[PDB]
Amino acid sequence: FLKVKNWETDVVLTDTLHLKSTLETGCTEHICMGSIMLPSVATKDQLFPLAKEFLDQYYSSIKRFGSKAHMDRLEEVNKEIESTSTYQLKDTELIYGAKHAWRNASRCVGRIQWSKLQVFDARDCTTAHGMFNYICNHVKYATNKGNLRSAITIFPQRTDGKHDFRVWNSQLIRYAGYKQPDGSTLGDPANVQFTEICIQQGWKAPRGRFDVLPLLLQANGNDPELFQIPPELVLEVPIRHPKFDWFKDLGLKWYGLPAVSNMLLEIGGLEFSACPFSGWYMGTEIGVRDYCDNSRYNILEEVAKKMDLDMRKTSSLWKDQALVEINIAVLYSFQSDKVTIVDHHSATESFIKHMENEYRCRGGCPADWVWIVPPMSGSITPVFHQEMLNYRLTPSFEYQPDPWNTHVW
Ligand code: HEM
Ligand SMILES: N=C(Nc1ccc(CCNCc2cccc(NC(=N)c3ccoc3)c2)cc1)c1ccoc1
Ligand SMILES: C[C@H](O)[C@H](O)[C@H]1CNc2nc(N)[nH]c(=O)c2N1
Ligand SMILES: OC[C@@H](O)[C@H](O)[C@@H](O)CO
Ligand SMILES: [Zn+2]
Repeated sequence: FLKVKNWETDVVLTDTLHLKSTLETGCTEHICMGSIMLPSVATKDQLFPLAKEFLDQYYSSIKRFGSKAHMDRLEEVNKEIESTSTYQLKDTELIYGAKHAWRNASRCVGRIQWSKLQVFDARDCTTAHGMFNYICNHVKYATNKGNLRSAITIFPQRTDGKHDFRVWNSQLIRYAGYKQPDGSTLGDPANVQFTEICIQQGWKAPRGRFDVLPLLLQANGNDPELFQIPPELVLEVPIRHPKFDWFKDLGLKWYGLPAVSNMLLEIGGLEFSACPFSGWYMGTEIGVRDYCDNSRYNILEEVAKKMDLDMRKTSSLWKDQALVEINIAVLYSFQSDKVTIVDHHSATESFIKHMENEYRCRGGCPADWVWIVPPMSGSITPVFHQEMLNYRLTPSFEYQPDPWNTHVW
């Protein structure tokens, strides 16, 4: 029965949800691994407790725990796991599982929206083209002409493991990254390997900074296939500043729709290796990390230059000064174009309120401070002063290796 405190408001919450936790954290009694980035085929013995646990909280959530349809469903799944050494979720159990995987995502600050999630059952898909068709429909729906809506598209579950549905892209919409003969990098340096994996598979690269990558779609373990998202479905914001007319000359833009496609969804012991999910951006992922990480677009050099800043000393804070202007520009551009976006002040305040609800109606809220606190202006947002317990609940989104490190080609 643990206690978390907010040191800006003295609000105290009591966490009992963590008792339901199950998986490992990495930490021990004598070492904390809270800042480690990455934290690290089935059998049927393993599968039933995972189905039981899941199906018990599912009927419990609709106020029908332990009774008739519950006992039937437990027996039903028990029998199918005997017969098949796997089983299939109902439409309603898939929707509950997906929403709760997001609800348990301790690194996600946007979880006040967890129940407002559109689930697309793509479990009847069989080919890369079908995957292409489902993904285009996801993009179109979730983008909603800028009025973004959250959605997940769920492809068939892992069975043996040699037949695995995978989206090889990191995000459905990501900009390309090309190295140059002179060592430097054009575009997004994060994606340079994947960009070349597509060029390998015959992609024809326009070789600019902001080239929307093609999709590489792997279906039932077969080789992955290239598909170009129709450009009309890829909504993009050109980045301008509401003071600096020279900011347009920077020629920056970003896509409106963040849609993660390399994660693994775990529902009731079942594994969905292809499950692209989308919401909207917090401003700082673009303005701070994408634009200003040294390993990414790294534009602080070229913005402070145009801001006429003393760049010879670190202590002039020219970096910080240009970081803020870059983020005023992302927000202003997105809002002027009516493309849903949230600022780190609005999102972290909403997450405090979300935490309030989760301790009220659930007994806790797993939360990773290292990831929840925004990468700029940490302590002027309310989550900096919020103590948070981190623990792993299920259903969950897990990391998974990149398919080209593992696919017997
Ligand atoms: C609705 C608007 C949403 C906002 C504003 C939001 C915001 C964020 C941000 C800023 C991060 C940190 C990302 C990073 O620094 O790499 C994050 C992480 C995450 N989000 Fe949310 N998100 C939203 C929707 C969703 C949805 C719809 C899902 C799943 C259905 C989701 C699942 C996750 C997961 C699993 C992580 C952790 C990823 C990792 O550990 O690498 N989020 N979110
Ligand atoms: N793997 C490396 N780093 C690395 C880098 C990043 C990550 C995780 C990044 N998740 C992207 C992500 C995940 C979840 C949400 C968002 N955003 C959203 N708003 C959003 C997207 C969908 O709904 C809301 C964005 C994990 C590892 C690496 C290896 C070598 O060098 C670097
Ligand atoms: C080393 C550290 O764990 C790593 O840099 C983390 C820090 N916090 C983060 N927080 C978010 N939201 N996203 C990130 O990628 C990271 N990176
Ligand atoms: O939206 C996520 C952003 O693309 C970055 O945070 C990357 O994780 C690497 O900088
Ligand atoms: Zn720890």
